[PDB]
Amino acid sequence: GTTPGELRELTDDELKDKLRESKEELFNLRFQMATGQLSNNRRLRTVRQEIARVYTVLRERELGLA
Amino acid sequence: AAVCDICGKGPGFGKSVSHSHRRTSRRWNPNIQPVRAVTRPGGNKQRINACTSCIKAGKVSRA
Amino acid sequence: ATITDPRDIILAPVISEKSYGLIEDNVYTFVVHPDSNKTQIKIAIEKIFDVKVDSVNTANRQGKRKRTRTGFGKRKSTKRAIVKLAAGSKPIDLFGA
RNA sequence: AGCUGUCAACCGAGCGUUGAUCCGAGGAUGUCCGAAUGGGGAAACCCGGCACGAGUGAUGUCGUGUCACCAGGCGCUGAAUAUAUAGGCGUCUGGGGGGAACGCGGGGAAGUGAAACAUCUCAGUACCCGUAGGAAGAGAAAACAAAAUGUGAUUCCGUGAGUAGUGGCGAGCGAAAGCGGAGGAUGGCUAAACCGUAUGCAUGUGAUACCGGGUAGGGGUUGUGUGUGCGGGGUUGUGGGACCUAUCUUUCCGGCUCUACCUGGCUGGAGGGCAGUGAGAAAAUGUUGUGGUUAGCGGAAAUGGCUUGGGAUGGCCUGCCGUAGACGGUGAGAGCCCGGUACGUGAAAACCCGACGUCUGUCUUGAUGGUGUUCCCGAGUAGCAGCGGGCCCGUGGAAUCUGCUGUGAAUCUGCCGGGACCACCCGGUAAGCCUGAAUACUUCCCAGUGACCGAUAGCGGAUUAGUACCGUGAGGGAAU
RNA sequence: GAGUGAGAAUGCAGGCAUGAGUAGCGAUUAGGCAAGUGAGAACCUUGCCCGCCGAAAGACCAAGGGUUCCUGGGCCAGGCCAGUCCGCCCAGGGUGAGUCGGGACCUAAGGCGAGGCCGACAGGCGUAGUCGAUGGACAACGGGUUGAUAUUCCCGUACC
RNA sequence: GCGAAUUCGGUGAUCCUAUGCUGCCGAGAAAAGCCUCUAGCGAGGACAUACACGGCCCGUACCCCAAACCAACACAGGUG
Ligand SMILES: [Mg+2]
Ligand SMILES: [Mg+2]
Ligand SMILES: [Mg+2]
Ligand SMILES: [Mg+2]
Ligand SMILES: [Mg+2]
Ligand SMILES: [Mg+2]
Ligand SMILES: [Mg+2]
Ligand SMILES: [Mg+2]
Ligand SMILES: [Mg+2]
Ligand SMILES: [Mg+2]
Ligand SMILES: [Mg+2]
Ligand SMILES: [Mg+2]
Ligand SMILES: [Mg+2]
Ligand SMILES: [Mg+2]
Ligand SMILES: [Mg+2]
Ligand SMILES: [Mg+2]
Ligand SMILES: [Mg+2]
Ligand SMILES: [Mg+2]
Ligand SMILES: [Mg+2]
Ligand SMILES: [Mg+2]
Ligand SMILES: [Mg+2]
Ligand SMILES: [Mg+2]
Ligand SMILES: [Mg+2]
Ligand SMILES: [Mg+2]
Ligand SMILES: [Mg+2]
Ligand SMILES: [Mg+2]
Ligand SMILES: [Mg+2]
Ligand SMILES: [Mg+2]
Ligand SMILES: [Mg+2]
Ligand SMILES: [Mg+2]
Ligand SMILES: [Mg+2]
Ligand SMILES: [Mg+2]
Ligand SMILES: [Mg+2]
Ligand SMILES: [Mg+2]
Ligand SMILES: [Mg+2]
Ligand SMILES: [Mg+2]
Ligand SMILES: [Mg+2]
Ligand SMILES: [Mg+2]
Ligand SMILES: [Mg+2]
Ligand SMILES: [Mg+2]
Ligand SMILES: [Mg+2]
Ligand SMILES: [Mg+2]
Ligand SMILES: [Mg+2]
Ligand SMILES: [Mg+2]
Ligand SMILES: [Mg+2]
Ligand SMILES: [Mg+2]
Ligand SMILES: [Mg+2]
Ligand SMILES: [Mg+2]
Ligand SMILES: [Mg+2]
Ligand SMILES: [Mg+2]
Ligand SMILES: [Mg+2]
Ligand SMILES: [Mg+2]
Ligand SMILES: [Zn+2]
Repeated sequence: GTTPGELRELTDDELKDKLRESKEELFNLRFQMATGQLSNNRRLRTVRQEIARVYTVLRERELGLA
Repeated sequence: AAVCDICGKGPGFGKSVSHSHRRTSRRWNPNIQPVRAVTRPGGNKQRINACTSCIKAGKVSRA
Repeated sequence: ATITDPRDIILAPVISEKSYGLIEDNVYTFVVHPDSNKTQIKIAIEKIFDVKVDSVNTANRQGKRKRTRTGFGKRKSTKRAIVKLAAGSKPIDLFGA
């Protein structure tokens, strides 16, 4: 739901805030699926990829590639 | 006791040969001698295994 | 970057008849990361759910072996955490009841 | 323009012309074990130190770094003990393990053959140990040769030749010279004599010394032995080189060498050449090449008729393309239906090959004679002896090469080779080093081929295959 | 141009005969009846009897095994017969510790072993160390509860 | 869900006192732990009571003289 272009616009601290937010959303989704009340299975994959994106961007800024 | 610590002289391998010409493997060991060698004039000695050739050539020294 | 979160430890709730019977007693069962220990789980649970944890009990469970035409395969092993909440603490609304 | 790997569907949800899936290149992440290396351990699981950060009321807890051992630089310290050294701290840089074959150097069987067997064979094979490299080893004559006005580093291939020979002269084993080819580098750099300089260890307070005359001054220990390092000089067999000592020729500017004057040095900086990452010194860094590799894209011509058939790609009959009639696929033999094919075309990035620069070296006075009981020309070396190894060569009249153990020379009238040895001639110049190409091999990757196999065949393995299963283990090992 | 001809090698692989509807169906205790379930019952379930073990054929562990445990389902393979049953097949569930048994404590035999000594190479031993229980040290007992765990959960009372 | 009585004796351990005691010759682990001693740390420190808290990792199902372990078998064997 968020693209690498938009992520590169946020400050370092805003990215870390978004990473916590996504981890909380993933946690809620896992519980909803264990309870069997989650209709859209695909939200798990998308949230997980969103976490991976934020990590990638953060690492690029440390390595000086951005 | 078959390897010199200065020049690396190792044993040679060959054959002992009987009168009946039976060839059996044997070694030719270097003649290496324990020497209490020194490093500087009037210094502490250190035991090393030097071949007689190195002793004769003066590559080890004593005090 | 590494941004550790308490929710990384607590993978899923356990849904079963025994688990519900424990929820009646204010005791909740979670699947947790195999490497986690009781103290880590206590800290994580109280941070996530903003609740006082009384005790945490744990148990390792070996995965079942199942036959196939292809041969024997093994399900994953898991670690369970039986978490008792302090008396006087708000119940957890996420197990689905 | 369709996708969410597959056995493998079924359900449940979603993405994509705002370019998904997919393909290539470069990054990010990369739990635990494993050389495994913080410590420990029954490999993949147990327990920590220190630093920073997070979290607690605090303890507990959680991140992220870092902490093995050995070898070699650099710094501190210097036990018994004085000089010191061993060692101990600290810090930087490495090594460790794996890999199918091919290389090099070491160690080294037996079955077997001899119709027995020990010499001999098998065989320097199998196996083992130490190390490589993309190839390796070898290599620039102390070589061959035989009086030819010879050849001219090494390696590899063909011959010479199953010959000369060797051999319980049994079974067997078996050259080299010479000649024809592959490759091109008949390639390079060093040690000494003798100058200069630095400095270690002895001396010396006077001669000496301060480039050398003829001097004129001056300065005063700057000296004098010997060792080592770094620059000049020297790289050779018709011997060569150092040292002397005539001759003829030579860019410019310095600066120095106690003072000028001659005059030697040595050393900078300008003109100019001559080489370069290679063996011949080392590490960089730009620009540029429709040069190459790692994705691809285009690409001619039949919906043709009639007949058979479930289906035409069959039969019969027309036409077309062809730089394309390779090979597949498609409902049965397809150049014209599809993937392609001939032929063209294409690279942001990374990598590889060049060219060109920078940049780095190096050189810049050479030619020419004479001269000599002068110096130098790789020492525990050559030689010799004992016992072995290996050479066609099994100790033989046994050279050449080589290990161990003794003994132990000459620097050119020298020394070593021309199959014992001696003489005479000839060849060469040992005991320092480096070196491309021709040659060997294929774990792996790409493109192809077969009078090769076609499911008891072909790999053990077309099917979960080194799996099931067997064995404590090494190891053995299917079937579909 | 040949992997070119099989009847035999106590030949090899696969399929299948003969013996034969034969021998066996694995102890030394033994089963019977009624009712039930079911398409089907000598073997499954329940009741009432009979019999057997009782220093065991009862109860609890270590080693070893690995889900065989519990609930529901299954019944063409397996069970030496049959099977509605099963230690077999399928799905889901189930193992809760400051005190129990181990580690984070300690050492024994022995193992490995920094340096080290020895040994052509490969390696052989071993010091300081560090591992290694079958031993040493160290704090919890009774009751209740689930279909399946309990000195672990809960109750009561303790201890480090 | 409710729930009585629960006294006295006898017998008697291979279990406990006991790592005891007595006897004997073959003469019978180690280390930690605990206690104590100083050395050396020290300006703060010891003890008691109350309250609030931390107490990690592995095993825990089931079989275990057996058709669930070793025996190719639902095997008259073996198993501390
Ligand atoms: Mg030899
Ligand atoms: Mg022999
Ligand atoms: Mg991460
Ligand atoms: Mg508890
Ligand atoms: Mg536990
Ligand atoms: Mg099953
Ligand atoms: Mg380790
Ligand atoms: Mg270790
Ligand atoms: Mg001293
Ligand atoms: Mg290696
Ligand atoms: Mg014979
Ligand atoms: Mg014979
Ligand atoms: Mg080489
Ligand atoms: Mg002959
Ligand atoms: Mg020199
Ligand atoms: Mg000559
Ligand atoms: Mg046709
Ligand atoms: Mg074709
Ligand atoms: Mg010479
Ligand atoms: Mg010989
Ligand atoms: Mg000679
Ligand atoms: Mg060489
Ligand atoms: Mg067939
Ligand atoms: Mg096959
Ligand atoms: Mg065996
Ligand atoms: Mg096995
Ligand atoms: Mg045949
Ligand atoms: Mg036949
Ligand atoms: Mg037959
Ligand atoms: Mg029959
Ligand atoms: Mg009969
Ligand atoms: Mg009968
Ligand atoms: Mg019978
Ligand atoms: Mg029976
Ligand atoms: Mg009946
Ligand atoms: Mg019966
Ligand atoms: Mg009885
Ligand atoms: Mg059961
Ligand atoms: Mg069952
Ligand atoms: Mg049932
Ligand atoms: Mg049946
Ligand atoms: Mg049956
Ligand atoms: Mg020991
Ligand atoms: Mg040892
Ligand atoms: Mg060692
Ligand atoms: Mg231990
Ligand atoms: Mg024990
Ligand atoms: Mg039970
Ligand atoms: Mg009462
Ligand atoms: Mg139990
Ligand atoms: Mg069995
Ligand atoms: Mg039995
Ligand atoms: Zn020597």
